[PDB]
Amino acid sequence: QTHGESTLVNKKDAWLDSTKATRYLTKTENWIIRNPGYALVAVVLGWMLGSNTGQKVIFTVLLLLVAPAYS
Amino acid sequence: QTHGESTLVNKKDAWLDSTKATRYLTKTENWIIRNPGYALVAVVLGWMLGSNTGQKVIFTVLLLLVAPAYS
Amino acid sequence: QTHGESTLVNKKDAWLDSTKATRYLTKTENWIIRNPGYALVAVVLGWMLGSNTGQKVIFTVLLLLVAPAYS
Amino acid sequence: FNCLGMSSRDFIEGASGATWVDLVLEGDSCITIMAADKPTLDIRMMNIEATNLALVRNYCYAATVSDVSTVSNCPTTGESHNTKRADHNYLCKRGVTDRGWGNGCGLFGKGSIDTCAKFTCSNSAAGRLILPEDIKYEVGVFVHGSTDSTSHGNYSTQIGANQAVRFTISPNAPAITAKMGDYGEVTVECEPRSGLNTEAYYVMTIGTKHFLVHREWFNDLLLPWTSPASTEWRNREILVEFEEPHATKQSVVALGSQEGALHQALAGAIPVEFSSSTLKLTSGHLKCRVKMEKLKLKGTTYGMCTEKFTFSKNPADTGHGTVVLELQYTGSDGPCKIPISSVASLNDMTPVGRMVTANPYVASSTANAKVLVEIEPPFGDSYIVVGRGDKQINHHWHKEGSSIGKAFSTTLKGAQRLAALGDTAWDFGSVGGVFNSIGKAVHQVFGGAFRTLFGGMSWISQGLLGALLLWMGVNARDKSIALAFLATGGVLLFLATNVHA
Amino acid sequence: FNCLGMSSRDFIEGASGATWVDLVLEGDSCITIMAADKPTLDIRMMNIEATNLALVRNYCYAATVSDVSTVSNCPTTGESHNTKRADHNYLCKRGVTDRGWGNGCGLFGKGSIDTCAKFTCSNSAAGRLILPEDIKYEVGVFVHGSTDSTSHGNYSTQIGANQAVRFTISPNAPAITAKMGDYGEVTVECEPRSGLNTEAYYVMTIGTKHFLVHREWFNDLLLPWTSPASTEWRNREILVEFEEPHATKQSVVALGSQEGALHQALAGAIPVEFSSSTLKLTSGHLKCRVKMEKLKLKGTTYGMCTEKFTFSKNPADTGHGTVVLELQYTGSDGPCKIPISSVASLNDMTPVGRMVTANPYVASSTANAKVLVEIEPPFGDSYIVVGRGDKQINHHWHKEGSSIGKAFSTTLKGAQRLAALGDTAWDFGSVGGVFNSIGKAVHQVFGGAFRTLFGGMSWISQGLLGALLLWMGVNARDKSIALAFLATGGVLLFLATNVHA
Amino acid sequence: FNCLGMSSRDFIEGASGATWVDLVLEGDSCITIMAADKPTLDIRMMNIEATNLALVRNYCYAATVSDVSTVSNCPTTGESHNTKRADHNYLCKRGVTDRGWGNGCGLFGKGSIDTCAKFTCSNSAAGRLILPEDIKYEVGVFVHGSTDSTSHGNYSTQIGANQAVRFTISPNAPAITAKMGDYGEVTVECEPRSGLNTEAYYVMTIGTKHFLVHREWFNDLLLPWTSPASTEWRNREILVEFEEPHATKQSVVALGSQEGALHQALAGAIPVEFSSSTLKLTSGHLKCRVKMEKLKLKGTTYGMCTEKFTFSKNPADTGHGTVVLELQYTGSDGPCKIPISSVASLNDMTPVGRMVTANPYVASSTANAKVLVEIEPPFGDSYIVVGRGDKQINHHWHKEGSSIGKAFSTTLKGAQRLAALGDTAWDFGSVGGVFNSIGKAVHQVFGGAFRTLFGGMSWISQGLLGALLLWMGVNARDKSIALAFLATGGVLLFLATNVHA
Ligand SMILES: *[C@@H]1O[C@H](CO)[C@@H](O)[C@H](O)[C@H]1NC(C)=O
Ligand SMILES: *[C@@H]1O[C@H](CO)[C@@H](O)[C@H](O)[C@H]1NC(C)=O
Ligand SMILES: *[C@@H]1O[C@H](CO)[C@@H](O)[C@H](O)[C@H]1NC(C)=O
Repeated sequence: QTHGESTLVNKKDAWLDSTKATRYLTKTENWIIRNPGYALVAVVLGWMLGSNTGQKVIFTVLLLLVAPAYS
Repeated sequence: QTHGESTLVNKKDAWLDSTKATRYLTKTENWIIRNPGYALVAVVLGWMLGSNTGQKVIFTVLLLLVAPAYS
Repeated sequence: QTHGESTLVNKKDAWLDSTKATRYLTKTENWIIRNPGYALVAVVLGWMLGSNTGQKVIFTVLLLLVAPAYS
Repeated sequence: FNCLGMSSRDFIEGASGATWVDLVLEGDSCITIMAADKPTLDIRMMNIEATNLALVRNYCYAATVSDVSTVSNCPTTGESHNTKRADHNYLCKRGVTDRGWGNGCGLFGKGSIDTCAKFTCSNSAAGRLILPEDIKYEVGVFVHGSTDSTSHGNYSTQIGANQAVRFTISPNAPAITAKMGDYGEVTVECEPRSGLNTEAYYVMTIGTKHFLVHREWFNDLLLPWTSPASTEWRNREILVEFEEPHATKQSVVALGSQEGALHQALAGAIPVEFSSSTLKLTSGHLKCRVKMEKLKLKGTTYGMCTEKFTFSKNPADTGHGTVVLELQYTGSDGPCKIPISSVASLNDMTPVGRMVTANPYVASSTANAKVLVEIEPPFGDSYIVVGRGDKQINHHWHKEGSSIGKAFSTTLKGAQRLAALGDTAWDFGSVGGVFNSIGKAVHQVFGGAFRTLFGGMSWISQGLLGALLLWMGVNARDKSIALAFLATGGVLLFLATNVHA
Repeated sequence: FNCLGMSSRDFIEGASGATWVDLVLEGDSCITIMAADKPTLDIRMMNIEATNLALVRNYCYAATVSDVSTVSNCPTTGESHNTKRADHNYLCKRGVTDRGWGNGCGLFGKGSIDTCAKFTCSNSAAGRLILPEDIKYEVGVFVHGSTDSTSHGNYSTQIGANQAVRFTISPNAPAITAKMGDYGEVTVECEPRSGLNTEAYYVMTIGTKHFLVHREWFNDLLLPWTSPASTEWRNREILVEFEEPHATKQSVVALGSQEGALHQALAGAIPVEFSSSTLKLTSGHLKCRVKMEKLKLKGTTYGMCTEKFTFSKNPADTGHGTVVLELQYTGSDGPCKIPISSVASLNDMTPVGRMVTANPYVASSTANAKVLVEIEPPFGDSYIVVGRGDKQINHHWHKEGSSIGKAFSTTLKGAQRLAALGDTAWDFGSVGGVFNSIGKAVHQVFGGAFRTLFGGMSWISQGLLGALLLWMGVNARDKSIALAFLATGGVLLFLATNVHA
Repeated sequence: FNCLGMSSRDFIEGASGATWVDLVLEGDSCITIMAADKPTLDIRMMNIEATNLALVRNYCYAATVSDVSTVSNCPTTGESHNTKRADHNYLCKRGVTDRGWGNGCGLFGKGSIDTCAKFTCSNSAAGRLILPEDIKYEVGVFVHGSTDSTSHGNYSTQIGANQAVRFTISPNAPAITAKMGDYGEVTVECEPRSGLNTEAYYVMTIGTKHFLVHREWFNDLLLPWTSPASTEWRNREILVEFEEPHATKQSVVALGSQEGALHQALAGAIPVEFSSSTLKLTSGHLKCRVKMEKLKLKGTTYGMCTEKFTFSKNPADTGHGTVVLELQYTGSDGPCKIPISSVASLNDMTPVGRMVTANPYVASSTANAKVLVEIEPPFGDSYIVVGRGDKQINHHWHKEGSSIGKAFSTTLKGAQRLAALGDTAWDFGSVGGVFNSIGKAVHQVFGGAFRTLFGGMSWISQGLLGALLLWMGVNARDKSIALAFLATGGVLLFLATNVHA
């Protein structure tokens, strides 16, 4: 489990500040690149049970986020 | 990124098999216990958005799973 | 990438004052002379792509400008 | 080799018309073939051996940082360049500080800064690639004859009796004809190259521990890696961090050894044994087509033994439905056939359970000779009658389970084998292939899409996706798509539960 | 101390007729206080010092395993129950291995095996807590007198001239009054214990590095931990792995280390300096109130000078909207006040730009003296005029800014301050009133709910949730619900972007 | 200095009530100030002189590769990593080639190869940054008096006559007063810092020719560029081409000198003069505020001349509507005032056209003296009458044009000045009126969006956009959008046609 952003006011950088924009995305992007075939699965699942187009997009993005970071 | 279950046919156990049922759930459960206040947020968001009871339950569990495992 | 007209107030002539009216046109005119067959394609696409008469002329001139200056 | 004391044991019936049998022969599992008239065969793949492994990448999991120097410039001038950047082995990263008149600069703003750190790697987790032309499967073949319990497993005694012979199956020798003294010769036409997919596995060594990782996983590690026989490292800014931009002197601290992170990352890796550049792992399978054309039962059959038989070891169930017992023959009548059978009751002496051992006999002519006998009694109460007349050793035996339970267990085992082998499972225990060929083709077609859509997804994710598919298919309108979604969800749930998580 | 060359600088103007002004006094954020007639005061909290810390736990990242012994039992004969399980400092795990006649047993099946290993931990990552009474701040106060730029930042010359002092704020010494040469006595009555909450922070010592981690995160680590001054390691099976259940033997292996996993896990941890049990961190905040009733000007008796002022150092921009210039007094007229002001043009010479260094004056009577001056020119072109007549020296300055741009930047900085500080941000630069108290109460009553709902959420998760809330609100039929969802989504998106990731 | 025979010379008439006017002082565009009674003076800034420039980026345009070597690796063996890659100034790039049995490899396929070439830069184009403080504009002020035509252009004579004087205007001294022998003092209040936007301009040096280029353009070039005082080049692959990947060897050739490409790329770059690190460009504008409070007449004490005046040189037009003539005095009565005026007709003898050279006279007492007089006759026929009686010498002049034509000409000139300046053009001749202030404010507001929306488009693209806007506006429905589009399109083509291309 990562520490996360400390609630203490710190105008300087934390222990890891360079990876602040990568720690939560490298795993997801590498998994998506690893098996890109799953991308269409989320799209079709959203289009099937999605009552509204916005709902379809929401379901697609939620599935594409759930699958890499398991649980 | 975890290695995951190997594609080889192994009758024996892998390098880590005792934690096979925990490596994907301990982080989520520890995060949920840490801030249980989010649990009602996902529940109400699913309930007030789903046009069907099953859809609402799906959205609730999807958000409650998205939150701990970022992306 | 060309430098373009400088924002500094200069009553003199810039580094290349003679070619100010040719740097942006010689390539296009050489290309359209070397490839006169594209003109019919451009006008046909412009006529088809628009319904209003003025829109057709705009489409034709825009495509005829696009083709020599790629992207 | 011998199947005695093996957790996984499967029996394949041998049709009289069929002369060849196709079996997967998966590692750490014993396959026993029970032919009608030919002696029973049991083949077990011991291990897979490889040699001459070549490096691919050398990830570093423990870095050392020292000799830190810092050069800074005024805000107006460009980014500073430290003189140590020209020399290699020095990780240099630029940065920005704040400069003022007190610091010595003539202007205020975001002054630049550059620092260096001598980067040295202590130990590296080198990865190696296994060439398909080097793997050497070791396969053992055994025929159940007259074997003592202590000798049932000792290869030297078995090869002395010309019953069990170990042969190494390599791409240069895919077929070996095993010669036996009296049972004939059994020929195997196994395909070693298609068995282990050496194009999708590395051999990652972390200190003393060796593993077997995938192609994609080992190439996606976020560690400073170098090419083989290369001093210069690449992507060194991972194990080394810079604490805070300080104009006077910036502190550079290296992260601790990532050895534990690698071990935690190797959740599903298969540990192997590496010594003197000799890989030796046991997992994997080789599709063998065993030809039992020349395999024959001994023509000469000896007379029944008449002396008293004593149980050296009482009948003990092996858990596969077969009973293993050892008989000590008190007399010395030379070669004779043991009068042992399994009967439903003492009233009817017709044997009801097939004998795994082919015509058990006392080969030795010396007294107190011990012979191991394996039987497969029928379900329910049964009697293991050894000998006949006034010397028969009647021994009651109760076998748990029923025919329906055995059928369900076999179906579950077949489903697990199909899940754990893919399309190759349709080639297990196949003799005709009239219906298995189309089954294998359709399974390949489905599996290609299944691995394309899902691929390497965790068991929990597979279970969640299967549950979602079931929920959205039970409410589906069209029957065809509903059935397809139900089947896909069932497959996902079975795969999730197959991991026993 | 001096706000010169500081990343963040805050300018506040004291309300007329107000004796005191409240300020949050952020760490490493020098704040300048300007009054109607009091000398300019800049207060900066240099660092926080704590002593006599106590341990709470001892997590282990490196473990050593030896003395591996195992005992095995026959199948269906109970568990092994190794004798070393009661023996402390021995980790034991029970597994199941298949046993047969080859292994020496009498029966067949999964025979239980219990393996015990000596768990010795080489290195421990001790965690400590900060006592609320031992934490003492260190606040430096300065008065903008006349000093050379070289000596402006040097503390020894300032403490010699009594223009700057360092005083410590402790729970039993909340109000400390510091006397100066002639400017008076500045009273600093602040609450130290209510500034930084030490009831939610731990000091974690991983080898040589030290960090300031949360209490909730430090107690949820999955590592072998013990209470202080004890060797009883609990939950220690994480660092020890049992390779494979083998007959009468089971080799066990421990993970090499866990420093890398810990360092990667300390994403947002705040590094601190720890030496001789004396904590020293430069971050944090301290809600402070400063009473300037006793503060008074110096040198107001002196008249204007009658010599030429020459710019020894060219004026420079601090980036916060204030220019810093250095003046050299050519004449020798003893102490005198410099007639320097910022005007919109030379024809009108009306003072429009406020001057940070209130009432500059040449201190020494030497022929050549250097005085540093800080001004706040108005937006657009402006002239820095020093005196009148033929002896005046003029300088032109054109700061890049606009009133609308200044307002937007101030709003953005205030929003960032509110996000970073929270409830205490409403007390920044506040002299009192009903508006500030009501705003602080509302902010507390909303931020409590916000933190309960979103306590450990990451910026990416916060951004996604904010986007989802906005998309739900734009589709919401109810006006009040839509407005509430829009506000919540905007707050979440702003907080996510505040991390700048 | 003087403005005889110079194009773009704009006369300005100060208000009688006012005594100070604001000018712009364009580059090589003199402006003559005509006061009601005060002597007319013209100020023209000569050049902008800077110094103490600092390097920012040293681009390279002349590569030279040598010592090319290659290392090839067999397929499925790893990357090559040529040993010379460790040394710097050795560009390396990895490629993939075809390997075979003839190439010496075991298993053939797609191999790996890398090539190392010693990259050395022969000629480097160095860019420099101008510090805003260092620029010191040079402004020359000339007062029209008794000046011979030959001595009018000589700077030494005017210094001797104490009429013209050169002073340098710098941010360290924006306001400087001029010394005249008898005309009093002239005080100007120019703003040098806001004159040239030195923050957005560099000084690029290509060989022996130096150019003043934009900030954004110079930072977006694609060439091997190094930080100042840094030997290590960066982005070197642009000037190096690897032609043929062959296992035996790979040919590396450096591209030709990019010196011509840069010159072709410098379309609107402004050439400058560089010597001893002293930038000298004559372009740019300097807003000023010239005060003539102390400016007084000379020669009013002299009496009128008695002898006859002969035209030494025929009157010649200037092109701006003024006439320059030279009068030769035959007698010798000491310093005397020349009676000269322009009359509409000879029966009136009433001066109708104001004289640019106010109060002409003959300073020298020599028998023959030459005096240059500049007049501004009205439109149509005009007579230049000198003296009266029998000694009167006449001359006819015909100023072709009309008041309406001159009105259109000055409107077009003002439009060009607005286009070439922006908001500073509203400070040309203003006396601080409210109309000019609001005009400049609204012009700044519009121009910010105009430059932000249309940053660096070429002249032809601006014309095309203006034509499209006109076509859309003439067919628009709503009146507001139609008029807005019409105005924007008109501005666009005015800008496109302003460059005269
Ligand atoms: C097999 O039997 C021979 C002869 O009794 C003995 O030397 C050998 O050690 C046995 N094999 C094993 C593995 O003990
Ligand atoms: C401060 O001043 C003292 C005496 O003037 C000098 O010895 C010391 O070096 C100075 N320190 C700094 C940091 O300038
Ligand atoms: C200008 O006057 C100087 C006298 O100082 C003389 O030497 C020179 O020839 C004159 N003419 C020019 C063009 O300089």
